[PDB]
Amino acid sequence: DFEEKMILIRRTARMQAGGRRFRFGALVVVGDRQGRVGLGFGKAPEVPLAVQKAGYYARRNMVEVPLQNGTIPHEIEVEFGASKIVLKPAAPGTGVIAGAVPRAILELAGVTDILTKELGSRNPINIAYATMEALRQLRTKADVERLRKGE
Amino acid sequence: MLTDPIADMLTRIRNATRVYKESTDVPASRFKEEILRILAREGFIKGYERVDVDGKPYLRVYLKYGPRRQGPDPRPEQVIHHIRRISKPGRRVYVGVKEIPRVRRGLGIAILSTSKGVLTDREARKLGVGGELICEVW
Amino acid sequence: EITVKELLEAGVHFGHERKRWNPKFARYIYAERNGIHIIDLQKTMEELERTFRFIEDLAMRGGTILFVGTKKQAQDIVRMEAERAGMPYVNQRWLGGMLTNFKTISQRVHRLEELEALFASPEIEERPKKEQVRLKHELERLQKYLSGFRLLKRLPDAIFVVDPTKEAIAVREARKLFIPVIALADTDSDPDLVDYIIPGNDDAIRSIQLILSRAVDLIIQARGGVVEPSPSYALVQ
Amino acid sequence: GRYIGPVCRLCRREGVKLYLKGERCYSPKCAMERRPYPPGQHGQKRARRPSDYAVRLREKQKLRRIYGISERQFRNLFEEASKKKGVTGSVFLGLLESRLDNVVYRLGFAVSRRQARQLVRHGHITVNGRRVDLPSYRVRPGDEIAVAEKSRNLELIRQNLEAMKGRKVGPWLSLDVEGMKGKFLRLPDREDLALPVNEQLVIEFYSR
RNA sequence: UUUAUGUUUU
RNA sequence: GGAGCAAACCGGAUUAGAUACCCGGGUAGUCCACGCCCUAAACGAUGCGCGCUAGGUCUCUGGGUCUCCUGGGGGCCGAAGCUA
RNA sequence: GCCGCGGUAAUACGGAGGGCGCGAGCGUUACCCGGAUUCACUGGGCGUAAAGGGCGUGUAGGCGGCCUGGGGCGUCCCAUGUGA
Ligand SMILES: [Mg+2]
Ligand SMILES: [Mg+2]
Ligand SMILES: [Mg+2]
Ligand SMILES: [Mg+2]
Ligand SMILES: [Mg+2]
Ligand SMILES: [Mg+2]
Ligand SMILES: [Mg+2]
Ligand SMILES: [Mg+2]
Ligand SMILES: [Mg+2]
Ligand SMILES: [Mg+2]
Ligand SMILES: [Mg+2]
Ligand SMILES: [Mg+2]
Ligand SMILES: [Mg+2]
Ligand SMILES: [Mg+2]
Ligand SMILES: [Mg+2]
Ligand SMILES: [Mg+2]
Ligand SMILES: [Mg+2]
Ligand SMILES: [Mg+2]
Ligand SMILES: [Mg+2]
Ligand SMILES: [Mg+2]
Ligand SMILES: [Mg+2]
Ligand SMILES: [Mg+2]
Ligand SMILES: [Mg+2]
Ligand SMILES: [Mg+2]
Ligand SMILES: [Mg+2]
Ligand SMILES: [Mg+2]
Ligand SMILES: [Mg+2]
Ligand SMILES: [Mg+2]
Ligand SMILES: [Mg+2]
Ligand SMILES: [Mg+2]
Ligand SMILES: [Mg+2]
Ligand SMILES: [Mg+2]
Ligand SMILES: [Mg+2]
Ligand SMILES: [Mg+2]
Ligand SMILES: [Mg+2]
Ligand SMILES: [Mg+2]
Ligand SMILES: [Mg+2]
Ligand SMILES: [Mg+2]
Ligand SMILES: [Mg+2]
Ligand SMILES: [Mg+2]
Ligand SMILES: [Mg+2]
Ligand SMILES: [Mg+2]
Ligand SMILES: [Mg+2]
Ligand SMILES: [Zn+2]
Repeated sequence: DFEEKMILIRRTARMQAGGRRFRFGALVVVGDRQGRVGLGFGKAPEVPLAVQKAGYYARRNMVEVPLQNGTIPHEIEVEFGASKIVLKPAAPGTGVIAGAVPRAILELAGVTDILTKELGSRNPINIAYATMEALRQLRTKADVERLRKGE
Repeated sequence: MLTDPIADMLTRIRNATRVYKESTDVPASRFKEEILRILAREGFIKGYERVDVDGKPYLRVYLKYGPRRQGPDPRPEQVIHHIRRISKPGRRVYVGVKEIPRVRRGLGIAILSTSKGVLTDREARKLGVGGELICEVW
Repeated sequence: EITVKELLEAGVHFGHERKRWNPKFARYIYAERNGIHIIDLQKTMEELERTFRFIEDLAMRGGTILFVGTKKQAQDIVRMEAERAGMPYVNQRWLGGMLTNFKTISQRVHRLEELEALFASPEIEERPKKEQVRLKHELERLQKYLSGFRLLKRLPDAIFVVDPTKEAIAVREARKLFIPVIALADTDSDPDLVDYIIPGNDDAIRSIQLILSRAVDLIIQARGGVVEPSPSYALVQ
Repeated sequence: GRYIGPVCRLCRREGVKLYLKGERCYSPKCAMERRPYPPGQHGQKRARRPSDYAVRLREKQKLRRIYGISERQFRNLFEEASKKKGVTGSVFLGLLESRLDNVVYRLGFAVSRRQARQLVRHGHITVNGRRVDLPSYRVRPGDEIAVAEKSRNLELIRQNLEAMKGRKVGPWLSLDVEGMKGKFLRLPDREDLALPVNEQLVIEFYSR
C-alpha cells in the first residue's frame, strides 16, 4: 500500500582518540499517491538499520495533501531555516517540475501536475522539512470558508 | 509620527492575531474604516466599532481565530494568516483592470482603492476599474 | 449526586502564588491583595462544571485516568484517592518517557511481577545469600516508583495533574500523544496547554484533597454506588 | 540516417522486448528469450541502483528506439507536442504514430518498422492515390493508405497481407485486406495505445 | 628564572 | 613648563643570539596657551524617527491621594516572534 | 570543465576488448543568455559571514497626522487615431 522512495543516505563521522567513528542517516518518503505523505529522518550505525527508522519515523509524521485533480489548491511559499521552497499549481497536462527532494515527496503524495523552485539554501534535509510544511499549510476553498463565517 | 497610517493598522492587527487578543485599538480615519469594513464583509474580522480613548477617536477591531487544536502547540489557526502592504508611500503601486492580482488562486482577497471606492479583486474586476492597490490578505 | 459548593471552596481554594504568576492566567484571576493573586472561584465553577462533564462521560465508557502529582502537598492525596478509584497514579518521581515510551518503561513493570512471584516460592532459597538481598532491594525501589503505575498495562485517555508546572514533562508527554490533559492549576501555570482546567490552589493540601476527593467520587458514580467518605484528613493542619 | 546494424542488443539492453523484429522477436528468441540481460562483457554482473537521470534516459531511448527514429527528428516531435495545446504526453505519442512508416507497420503491409520504412522509400506505398516515399510524412484523420499499382506482386507484400487475416487492427485504423489498403481514422488516444513506455519520464527528461 | 624547531606528497 | 613616568638611546642580566621580555639610567613626549593633524577594536563591531507585540527582578531619578501606582534612564532573565 | 588522477595491481594516463551517446556528421575553441534571488523591480542583504557613515548640525531631495470642500495633475474607465 504505502510507497518508500528515499532521497538521502549519507555518512557522517564523529571523532574519538584513535579514529573517526562513523554513523549513517537517511531521508525517507512514505505515501500512497492518494494524497497521504510523510517524512522522517533515521540515523543508526548502519545504512539498512537507519533506512528502517527512516520509514518508522516517516509514518509517525504525515499530512493531508488536498489535491484538486492532481495539482494543489493554490500557490504557496514556505521557509525552513535558511532554505525556501516555492510551490505553484499547474493545470493538469503539465508535468511535475522540481528537483529530486521536492519531487519524491510531491509525487508520492499524488500531484501529477505542479511547478516549483528551490530558493535560498538547497540543503536537501532542510529543503525536505520545508516542503512538508508547505504542503501541510495548504488549504482548499472549503476549509477557507469553514474558517471565516462567524459561529 | 507614523509615515504610513494604513500600514501601521494592518500591522497592529497582524501583531495581535499573533498573540491571540480579542481586539486592538487602531486610531481612526474615514479611509481606514472603509478598508476595515471589507475585512468583516469578507469575514477576516468579526467587525469593528468606533470608540474613544482619551477623547481621541479610535476603531476597536474584534479578532477572529480558528478552533483550539490538539497535539502540542494547542493554538488556533488564523483567519488572517497573512496581511501586508502592497503599494506604500515609498513606492506607490497602481494597476489597470487587466493587471489586478490573483491572490492565492482566488482563495484570498486583494483590497484595492478605486474611483468607485474601496473594492476587492473581484468587485473591481466586476465594475471593470482598478486603482491604487492597498494590500493583500489571506 | 456529584457537585461542590463555593462554600467548601473557601478552606483556602483561592490563590497561592503572588507576583509569581504566569500572565496567560489572566481570565481566571480576580484581584491582587496582600501579595497573592486571589483566584476567581465563580469561573472555577463554570470550569469544574465543564471539566467534570468530560470526566463523567469518560468514566461511564470505562476509559482511564492516570494520576500525577509529585509535590509534598499532593502526594498522599494521590495514592489514596487514586486506588479508591481503581485508577493508575504516580506518587514519587515521574520517570521520563512514561507515555511516549510506554513500551520500554512497561518492560520494567513485567520485572515487577517477575519479582513478586519469587518472593517466597519453589525457587528462591536456592539463590545464595548475596542474590536474595540484591533482588529484593531491586524489588523495594521497583515497587516505589512503579507501585501505582503497575495498573493499566495500556495507556490512558487522560491524566490528572496536581501542578501542571511541577510536571511540565507529563503535560507535554501526553499532549504529544493526543492524550487529553486535565489538571488543578493555580497562578503557577498557563491555561493554554491544559485541556480540562481546575483553576484553584495546587498547594495547601486542604485544596488538593478537597478537589481531588469529590472528583474521585464523580468517577465511582458513573461506575456505580458512590461510597462513604474516604481517607482525606490525616495529619491535616 | 536511421540506426542500422544489430537490433537485438536493443531488444535486450532496454530489458523489454520491443519487437524491432519480424516474426523472430515473436519466436523463442527476441534474443531476449535466451539472454534476458544487457549486451557485452558486463551483462551478467549484478546491477547498480540506477541514477534518476539514468532511468529517464533509458525510458526515452526505449520509446525512441521502438519507432526507429533519429534523435534529430525524435526531439522535433517532442517540441511540437509541447507547443501544442493538449496533455503533451499523448500528443507526442499521436504525432509519432502518424508517421507514414509507423502506420504502414500498424496496418501490416509490412512486418517490421524497418521493413515498413524501406517499403515507403522504395515507392511501394501510396497516400490518397499519390506516390509517397518519405517515411517522415504525416497522416491526419481521413487519409487512404494503399500498396501501389506496380507493387501488388512481389511475394513480400501478399505474404504479409495474408498473415494479417485474424488480427484485429487498431481502433484509430482500418484495413480492407482484399483491396490492400487502409484509412487513418483518428488520433490514437492514450489508452488506445499501450507501449511498454512510461511517457511521463520521456517528458521529465527534456526538462533538463 | 634556558629554550627554539620538526622536508615533499599520500 | 618639566616632579613622577617614559618611545628613542646607554648600561646590567638572560639566551645559541636577545636590537626583546626582567633590572639601573634616560631624551622627545606626557602638562599649559594658541594653531594644526581628522585617525581608531572612534565597539553595542547594532544609522535615525515613529507605531505595534507577555511578564519577572535589580537599580538611578522625578511625580503621586507616597504597602502600590505612574514617567524617563541603566542592567540581568524571559512570551510570542526572529536567528546558520 | 570543477573536485582531482599517476609513487609497481590505476574503472582517471596509453592501447585493447566491451559499453554509453549522437550520426554526415561528432568534438574543440571563442562569445551571448540561462541556471546566478550571484545588482535581488518581480526577488537579497549589513551584531559575530562582505556590508551602519566616528558623532553631530543642517542645504537640496525623499517621505509625511485628523476633519470638509474646490480643481482633476497622478491614477482609473470608455471611445477613437496610430501602432508599416
Ligand atoms: Mg532568511
Ligand atoms: Mg545558496
Ligand atoms: Mg550545494
Ligand atoms: Mg500545452
Ligand atoms: Mg527547459
Ligand atoms: Mg630552522
Ligand atoms: Mg608537518
Ligand atoms: Mg638592553
Ligand atoms: Mg650586554
Ligand atoms: Mg658564542
Ligand atoms: Mg622567550
Ligand atoms: Mg627601564
Ligand atoms: Mg626611571
Ligand atoms: Mg619628531
Ligand atoms: Mg566600521
Ligand atoms: Mg539604536
Ligand atoms: Mg545616519
Ligand atoms: Mg528625573
Ligand atoms: Mg517619591
Ligand atoms: Mg526601563
Ligand atoms: Mg536576554
Ligand atoms: Mg521560544
Ligand atoms: Mg607493471
Ligand atoms: Mg596495472
Ligand atoms: Mg597502488
Ligand atoms: Mg575521464
Ligand atoms: Mg583509459
Ligand atoms: Mg566496440
Ligand atoms: Mg571500442
Ligand atoms: Mg557544432
Ligand atoms: Mg528590493
Ligand atoms: Mg546575499
Ligand atoms: Mg537597517
Ligand atoms: Mg564584519
Ligand atoms: Mg555607529
Ligand atoms: Mg551622521
Ligand atoms: Mg570621516
Ligand atoms: Mg537631523
Ligand atoms: Mg526639507
Ligand atoms: Mg496627507
Ligand atoms: Mg510632498
Ligand atoms: Mg481633496
Ligand atoms: Mg484600437
Ligand atoms: Zn529480437
